[PDB]
Amino acid sequence: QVDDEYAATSGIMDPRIIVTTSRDPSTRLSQFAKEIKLLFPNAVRLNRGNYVMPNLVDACKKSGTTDLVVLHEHRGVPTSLTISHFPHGPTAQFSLHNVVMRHDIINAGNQSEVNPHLIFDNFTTALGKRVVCILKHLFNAGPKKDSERVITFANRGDFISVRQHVYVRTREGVEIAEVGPRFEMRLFELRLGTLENKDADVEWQLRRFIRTANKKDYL
Amino acid sequence: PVTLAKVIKVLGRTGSRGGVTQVRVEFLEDTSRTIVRNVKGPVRENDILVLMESEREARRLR
Amino acid sequence: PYKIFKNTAFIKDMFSSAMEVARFEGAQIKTVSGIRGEIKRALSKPEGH
Amino acid sequence: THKIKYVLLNCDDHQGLLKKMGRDISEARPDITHQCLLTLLDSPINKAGKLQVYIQTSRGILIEVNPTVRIPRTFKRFSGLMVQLLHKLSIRSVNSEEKLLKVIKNPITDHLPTKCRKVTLSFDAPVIRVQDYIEKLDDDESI
Amino acid sequence: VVLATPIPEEVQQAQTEIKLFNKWSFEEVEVKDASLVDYVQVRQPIFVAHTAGRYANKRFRKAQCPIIERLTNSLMMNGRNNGKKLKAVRIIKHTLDIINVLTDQNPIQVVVDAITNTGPREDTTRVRRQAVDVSPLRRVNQAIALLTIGAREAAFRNIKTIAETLAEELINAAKGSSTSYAIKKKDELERVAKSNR
Amino acid sequence: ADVDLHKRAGELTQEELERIVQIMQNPTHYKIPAWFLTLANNVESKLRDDLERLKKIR
Amino acid sequence: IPTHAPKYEENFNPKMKAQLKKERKFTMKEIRKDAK
Amino acid sequence: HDFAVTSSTRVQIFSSRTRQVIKTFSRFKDVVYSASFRSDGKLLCAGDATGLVSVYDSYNPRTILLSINASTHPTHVTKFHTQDNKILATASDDRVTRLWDI
Amino acid sequence: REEFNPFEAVGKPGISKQIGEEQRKRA
Amino acid sequence: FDRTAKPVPVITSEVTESLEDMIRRRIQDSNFDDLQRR
Amino acid sequence: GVSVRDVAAQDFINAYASFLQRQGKLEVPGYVDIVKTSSGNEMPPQDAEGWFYKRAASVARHIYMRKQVGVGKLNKLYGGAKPYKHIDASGSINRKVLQALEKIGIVEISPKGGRRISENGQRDLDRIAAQTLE
Amino acid sequence: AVPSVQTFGKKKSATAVAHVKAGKGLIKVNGSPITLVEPEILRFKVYEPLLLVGLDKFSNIDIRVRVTGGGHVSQVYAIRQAIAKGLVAYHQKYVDEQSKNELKKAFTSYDRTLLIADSRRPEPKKFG
RNA sequence: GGAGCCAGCGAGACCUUGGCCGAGAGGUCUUGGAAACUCCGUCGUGCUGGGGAUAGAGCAUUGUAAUUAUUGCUCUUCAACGAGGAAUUCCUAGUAAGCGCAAGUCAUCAGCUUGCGUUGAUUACGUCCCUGCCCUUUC
Ligand SMILES: [Mg+2]
Ligand SMILES: [Mg+2]
Ligand SMILES: [Mg+2]
Ligand SMILES: [Mg+2]
Ligand SMILES: [Mg+2]
Repeated sequence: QVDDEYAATSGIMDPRIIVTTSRDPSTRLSQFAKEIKLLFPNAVRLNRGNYVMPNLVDACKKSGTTDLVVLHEHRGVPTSLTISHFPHGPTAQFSLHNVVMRHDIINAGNQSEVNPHLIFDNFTTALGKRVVCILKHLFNAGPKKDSERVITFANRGDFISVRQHVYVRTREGVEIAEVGPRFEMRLFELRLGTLENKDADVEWQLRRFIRTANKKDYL
Repeated sequence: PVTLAKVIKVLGRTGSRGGVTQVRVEFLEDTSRTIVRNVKGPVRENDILVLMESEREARRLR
Repeated sequence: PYKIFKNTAFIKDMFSSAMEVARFEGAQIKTVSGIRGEIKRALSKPEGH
Repeated sequence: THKIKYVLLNCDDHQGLLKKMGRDISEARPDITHQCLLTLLDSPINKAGKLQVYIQTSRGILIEVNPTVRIPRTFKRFSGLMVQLLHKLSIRSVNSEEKLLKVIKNPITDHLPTKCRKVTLSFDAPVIRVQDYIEKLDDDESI
Repeated sequence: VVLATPIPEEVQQAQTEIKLFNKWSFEEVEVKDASLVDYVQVRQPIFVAHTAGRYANKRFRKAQCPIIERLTNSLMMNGRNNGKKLKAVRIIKHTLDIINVLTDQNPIQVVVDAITNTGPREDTTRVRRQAVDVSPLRRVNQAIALLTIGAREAAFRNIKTIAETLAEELINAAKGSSTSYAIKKKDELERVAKSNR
Repeated sequence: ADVDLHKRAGELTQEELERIVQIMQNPTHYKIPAWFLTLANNVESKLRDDLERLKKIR
Repeated sequence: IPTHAPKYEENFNPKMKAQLKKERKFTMKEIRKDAK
Repeated sequence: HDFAVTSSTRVQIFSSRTRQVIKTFSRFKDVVYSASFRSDGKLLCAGDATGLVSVYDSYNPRTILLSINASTHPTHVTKFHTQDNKILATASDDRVTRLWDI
Repeated sequence: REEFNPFEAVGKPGISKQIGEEQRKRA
Repeated sequence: FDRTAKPVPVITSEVTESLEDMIRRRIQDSNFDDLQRR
Repeated sequence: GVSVRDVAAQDFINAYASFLQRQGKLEVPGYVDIVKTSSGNEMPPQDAEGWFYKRAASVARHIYMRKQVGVGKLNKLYGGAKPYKHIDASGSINRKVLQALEKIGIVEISPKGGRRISENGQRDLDRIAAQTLE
Repeated sequence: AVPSVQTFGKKKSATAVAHVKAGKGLIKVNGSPITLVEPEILRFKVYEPLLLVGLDKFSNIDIRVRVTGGGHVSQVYAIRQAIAKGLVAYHQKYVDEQSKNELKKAFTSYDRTLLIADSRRPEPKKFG
């Protein structure tokens, strides 16, 4: 069933999400941080100016936050994403590839912030179920049946493709219009504890140099 | 000379334009006399304000 | 190797120019001891490192 | 300017291309602008250093013409100068001491003098003697 | 009573009365316009501009800020000087010395005179433009901004240093002469508002 | 030269200026320390040849 | 007032070691995409 | 009661007790022609061959408090009025002795 | 269907990396 | 020569079409893996 | 009763530097006037006549406050920023200063390396600490 | 043994340890007098306790303060906090309770930050 | 140019405290395994004592066997750059911004990533008027 950390609050209370960045973020990571906020309906953007990690987690817990999102970059290119579940974990770290922001589209327009429909594809292994559990509870429970906004997490060889679309039910099918952003996200670390606790036990780690790392699939 | 007025009440739900606050002020010269005015900058109760004109009555500026 | 920082290291004499490194980015490498590694990125200075 | 090489778009030289751009070629004559600056720049008032020249391109680009400049008389060379100013935003002297032509920030008024009189050329307007107009006008201000 | 630290007589005179930089008394300083009172604060004496106060907490604590400190904070702009308050304090000290020399009146009094004079009483808002009044806090903020900007731009590439140009700007504003850049901008704003009144 | 540095260049008296000339022309005599006093085209062609071969791969 | 001629190229373009660097970058850049 | 000497392009202030220079005023570009103090002594005025007359705060070389160009000709004499502080008198080779105010 | 895929509203230049790969695929 | 790691996946037009098919294809059947109030 | 630490940092250095120049027994190498004291520096010291004595004066304390001094610490102590490298002060001058001071007897070779403030020198320092006060 | 007390004053990373013992009014910071504390503009700040309670009380004690960490301003605040806490602790330990009460009273009347550590805690104004 | 000075993060032969040389870079002989900033001084609105590109001559390091490159130091040479159009991105307290220090701990990063500390502000902190996103009408 739903994990113990999520079992108490699964389908009872809506989540409270905090999205932040590393110290002295470049400009783009600021915009990219926003697009993550707009992706999660109950997310709020906070500036990490001189904030210290034990101070950040403790301050967020006091305010009642459910999850924290911290983002990293390299020359303004989003490189990593980490999600920490309060009060005692787990903490999942993610690596971003082929990131394409919505500011990077001309005349795109504004997002619809209705509670979105969710699709989780090709998640089979037990670890696959765990990561799905982590990602599912970022969003509100009970999206409206006629909600036009859909978010999909598609697992293709441990590279989860994230897409955002809006659909219109036609007389002879559906037509989906992508809103973005596009980015591929892969798990490489999962710890039983908050992100601050570097000594927290590791539930799972990605072995990158194992000879079968070339062809090993975990999700 | 420009007349003086100390704010006594900051009005709310007045529909004023962004950056404008409609307030009620009482003249220092005559405490009983009160006038409603518009403030472009910050303002509270008990602070004192310059009225170049003491006759105009505030209107909602949308 | 000519510099070592824990897991990460810089290596020399494998390649004459950075052109050669980029062709072999991400390739499998291992030491005589048998520790396995990966070609991460070509260093701008000096050539081939 | 437009790549063919970027050439100062001319009313006669490039008629088809301006048709492709959709802009009417009748208002594509930089020669009139060139002639004005020639007589303007070579006027005694400029040489006496009591005249500065502003150019507002129809697209919305404002250009500074330093009074010190000496443009080429031939229009072909002048077109060579104009394409570059639009691209580099500036022009530097042969001896590299002062920037002769510089594009700048709109509106004009901030560059205009603090106390100044403004007039336009209207054929319909009443005819006035420029000498009388300047004579009756003040001294601290500017025209 | 015998202690390791001896107290100079100047420190005793300071104990008698608090004076800015141990040189200027706030006792005789008054704001001419009764309205700018309670927004132009000179009642609390301070030896030095640095106070480490929290004035951005509530909207209005900046009103309670000493005006000398306000000018000092407004000085250190343009990025290269951001966070450099103590150099600004030195600049203000030299500026008060210059103002005292050029005019025997109290340079604090000159500063309050200038900030009162250059405060735009009427302005415009885009609808074209429509004329509206100005609140005293906006007046004082705009006055400090205009004075500091004028002093900065005047000496940016001039043989004059920041201190002396600031002193000249303050003196001209206090006199009300049009030579002051802030006076020109205030007059132009009021004229534009009158045109659209 | 034993010439005060705060001085302007105009004021100089004759003897000190002559001394300065002697200092410059005779540094070693007054103990001035000594310490105070195609292939690229071939590489371009080779890079072009490698580029052409690289095109040949494709 | 002084008069000074403008400096310009008759046909503007929107040492050899420097070109070697740019052609390296273009040649450099292509290599990863094949390697990838 | 420190005394000022006008020499070459500089003005030097000597300590009475130490009998040695304590302040050196070298901003003056051409020959300096005066170092007169005001009655208070907090100011000192000076003249230059260029005709520009400069006013400095005594014991503070750095700040130019008042800089006035009296004339194109040299200004040899600059004297503060003894009775009145604000007025400063300047004499020049133009043969007009302008009376300036701070 | 084709019109409303801006990544392939229009994107900034350089977003999509289709041209290289199809050319690599041809090779 | 050998590689240690997975190559980063590439979003070709065919990949988008295959992905976009599944996104459309699901919606006919209304099969959305969603959290629901418990 | 008077000590070096009892005196303001700048005041005595000017006083003691005057004493060394007035004494005339401090050996000064010829190359003082041609050196910049650090690679990061751009020009030689402006006070050519007295800077070494002042250099001697500053060194003469930092042995007083800290018993052990070596040339390496003085180089880092007087070093400064130049990306920044933080080059240390030139080693040659400090070594000569240490040798120059101990010739007068202000300092001497300490045990386990470094220089010790000599019992004569510390007394000498405590003096020029005094006349600054009086 | 000689009566003595120890106290700590902290501001940001600056920490000052003050030892207060029976003595003849000798106050030192980092082996230097309180009169030479730098910056001089903020010297009056470090003078705040000694001037507030009167100099006579210190005349019968020696105070030695060692400061490490933080910047100049933070170090000044650490020194003043440590000196005040040491004086109060010495009066409590070896002097009558009325003296410590009066010290604390006039003290907190002037500035509470001198005894109670002031932490400029980051505050998330943005909700959540 | 002098003089004065304050941090917190961080531990897998090679590192080192200390002595002696050299102007520096850098050598040689031995022992154990911070800046920004403050005070006083020089210059002075001059592409100037700002700028340090390119170029020449030297003094050294690292390999390797070449007169091959490599990384530093000294002197001389002294360029573009004079505050940035059309447009455009972000931002509310230890926040913007400046400043340096440390580790590269299986993803990413090699003058880039992360962390650490130091200096430290102006304006706004009310409004749905415009824009946009929502909720209610068991109207
Ligand atoms: Mg940084
Ligand atoms: Mg970063
Ligand atoms: Mg310095
Ligand atoms: Mg920053
Ligand atoms: Mg708000």
